[PDB]
Amino acid sequence: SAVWGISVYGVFVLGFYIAQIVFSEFNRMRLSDWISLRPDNWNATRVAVIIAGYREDPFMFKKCLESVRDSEYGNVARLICVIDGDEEEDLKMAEIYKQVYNDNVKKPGVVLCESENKNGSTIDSDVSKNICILQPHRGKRESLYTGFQLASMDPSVHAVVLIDSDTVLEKNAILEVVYPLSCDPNIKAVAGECKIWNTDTILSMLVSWRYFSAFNVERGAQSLWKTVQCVGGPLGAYTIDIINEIKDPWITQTCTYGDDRRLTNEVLMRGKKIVYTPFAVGWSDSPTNVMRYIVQQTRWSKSWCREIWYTLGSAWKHGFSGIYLAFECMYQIMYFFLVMYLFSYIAIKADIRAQTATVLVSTLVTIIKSSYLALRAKNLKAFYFVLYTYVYFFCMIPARITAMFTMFDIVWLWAKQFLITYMWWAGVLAAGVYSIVDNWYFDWADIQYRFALVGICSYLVFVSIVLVIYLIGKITTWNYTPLQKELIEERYLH
Amino acid sequence: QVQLVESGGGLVQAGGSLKVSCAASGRAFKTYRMAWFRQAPGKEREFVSGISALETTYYADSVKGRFTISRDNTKNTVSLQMDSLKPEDTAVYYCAARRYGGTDYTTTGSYDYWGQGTQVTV
Amino acid sequence: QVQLVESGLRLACAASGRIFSSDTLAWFRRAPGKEREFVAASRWSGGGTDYDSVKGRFTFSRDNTFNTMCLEMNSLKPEDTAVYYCALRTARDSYYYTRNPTGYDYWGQGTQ
Ligand SMILES: CC(C)CCC[C@@H](C)[C@H]1CC[C@H]2[C@@H]3CC=C4C[C@@H](OC(=O)CCC(=O)O)CC[C@]4(C)[C@H]3CC[C@]12C
Ligand SMILES: CC(=O)N[C@@H]1[C@@H](O[C@@H]2O[C@H](C(=O)O)[C@@H](O)[C@H](O)[C@H]2O)[C@H](O)[C@@H](CO)O[C@H]1O
Ligand SMILES: [Mn+2]
Ligand SMILES: [Mn+2]
Repeated sequence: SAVWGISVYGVFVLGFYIAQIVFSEFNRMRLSDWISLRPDNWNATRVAVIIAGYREDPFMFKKCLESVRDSEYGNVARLICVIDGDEEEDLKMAEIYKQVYNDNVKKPGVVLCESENKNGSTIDSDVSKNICILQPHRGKRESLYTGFQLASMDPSVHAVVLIDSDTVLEKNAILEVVYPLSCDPNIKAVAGECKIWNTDTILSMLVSWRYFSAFNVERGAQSLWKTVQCVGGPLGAYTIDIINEIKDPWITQTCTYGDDRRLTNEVLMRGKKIVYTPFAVGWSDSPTNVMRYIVQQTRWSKSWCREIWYTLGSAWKHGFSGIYLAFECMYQIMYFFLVMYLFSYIAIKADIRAQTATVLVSTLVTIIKSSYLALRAKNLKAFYFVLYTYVYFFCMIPARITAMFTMFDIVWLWAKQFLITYMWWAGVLAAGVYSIVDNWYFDWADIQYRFALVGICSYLVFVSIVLVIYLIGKITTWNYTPLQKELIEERYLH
Repeated sequence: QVQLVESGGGLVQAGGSLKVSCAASGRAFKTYRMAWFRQAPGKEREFVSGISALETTYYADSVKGRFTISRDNTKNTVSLQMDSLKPEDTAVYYCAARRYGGTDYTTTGSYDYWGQGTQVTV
Repeated sequence: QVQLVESGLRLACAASGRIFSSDTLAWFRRAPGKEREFVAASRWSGGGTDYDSVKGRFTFSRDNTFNTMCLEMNSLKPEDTAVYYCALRTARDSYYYTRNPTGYDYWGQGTQ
């Protein structure tokens, strides 16, 4: 039973990752073939860059605005920038815009989507000028909808580029997002790559490589079938036709945390296709605190638990080649359930052989994944992704359980946020202590016991030397991405 | 500490089938290495069989394919079956137990818990 | 905040300050005492435009690495004599590329 379980875990997890790697390679080959047909200085899709933020660092907001202004795409309509402000503390952030683009900030008294005439002409009168909208604070969906209306005002706009407030775009990060929209008539949305730049703290570095894996191996595989489930928040283009069609149903959803997931699922439900372009890069920061990361992950997992049913229900709309979407959703559910069941069974049946074999198998699977990541990114630091196998067991599984319990129920705030996490940590510690107490003997004459002790000690040495390598990298500042070094230098200069 | 009580030892003059087993009373029998030791008039004490903590079987080179061992954690007993007994095996069978040890499981000084034993009369 | 200084036949202008890739730089000519005339324009990434009279004879080139640019008078004639100005137009107010000297807000000193 245990041997079969740990054998399945290693062919059911590494096998699908190999399949995703192959599909991602095929998708990248297809995109390279498309790009090789792109003529020089190509620009045929008028875009309207949309930036929506609530309370961002003035430095990071200025960097994002300057990065948008640095884009080399030769066909941009405007820079509709919606801010959930209209307050004294938030006005300062809008001032950043006034020192980067212009003093064309507008202060409408009402939010467009909560108005009787939800049309762009109520706020803006001139469509040929960059505009900053200081609408009342209601959320990100409301500001994105106001941006959608202001973009749809222009009859010459064919696409809309959505960017987070603190996303430092690359130079060709607009040309490579909106190009695939013209490659196929069926493609109505494109998701660009988002790379973490603040890779200094351990959690931030592990999350950076999780982002890289999820965008290059998990989103590319879906992009091969043109069924990307979630367009990246920091960067993504939408055709103006599909956004005009789905801006009404996406809003008034009956609600606050999905944001881009519901938009992408709407594009899927309409029957259209979404691709992913790894050649378009947008840098964004990652959470550093473990508690804040757990809160963010439980919000994301609540949104995922809400949207997986709508994603599954739209798999028939795509007919054939839509089996991959339903299979991916089913695999996502069964992976978490199988991990929980296998680890609970292993903890309950305190066998040192099974526990050590499970640890070694998981470490080897993560090592193979990180090896492919290092090959793909041409970066050795990708092997730090091995340590990410800790985060999934301490910051993700409790997040999944908390999201499931909150969805099932549909100092109290602390208990609602951190009580399954603390209970999970106490349970893991208790399982370890019970395994140590029960299996408290030393028999250096059994091959099986020799294997168990040698394996656990070698794994401990492996993670210790990986952590030592990370520590010497941090003190050497080798871990910092070049963008992080540039941003730190410029912030110190200020 | 563990206390061992040995049972078995009927006359099997030419072949047969009987069970000799040592019931153990202690705290944690799942983590004890059990072993079987003979004592013959011409010798002092010898290893004949032993089952490790994780159900690993060990037999002596002289008698390997004519033996078996079993451990019952639900009863804290271990039994050594008899297969094609020979006249040279007229020794008194003892039961040995240990928790912490090294790479020597065939010596009498490795184990620190012993029972009383029983004859064979074959 | 950019200061443009042009020297100089092959005129060349260096613009001190940060130039975003979306800025559009143009060369204008001022006839002796009537009004400025358009000569050429191009963004900091490509897509150059030229006047009707100036077509194929003057080539627009930008360094893109040292914030300098040059214009080549491969077929200069006494007919097209004027004072040459180099101007920047930021896409700070509008992305609409225009042929109007009033739209450009940063100007260099006239040459020749
Ligand atoms: C408290 C002390 C006295 C005993 C308990 C030690 C544990 C806190 C440590 C030692 C071994 C570690 C485990 C080594 C291997 C893994 C596999 C690792 O990856 C997985 O298999 C989960 C799914 C995946 O990431 O692929 C999850 C973390 C985990 C359980 C580690 C969790 C933390 C553990 C249990
Ligand atoms: C990178 C990405 O696409 N993450 C998905 C989540 O989108 C987040 O949405 C917020 C937002 O308020 O718009 C952004 O600030 C984050 O950067 C985005 O990560 C999405 O909510 C989640 C739902 O399943 O799925 C993620 O993949
Ligand atoms: Mn931020
Ligand atoms: Mn962000």
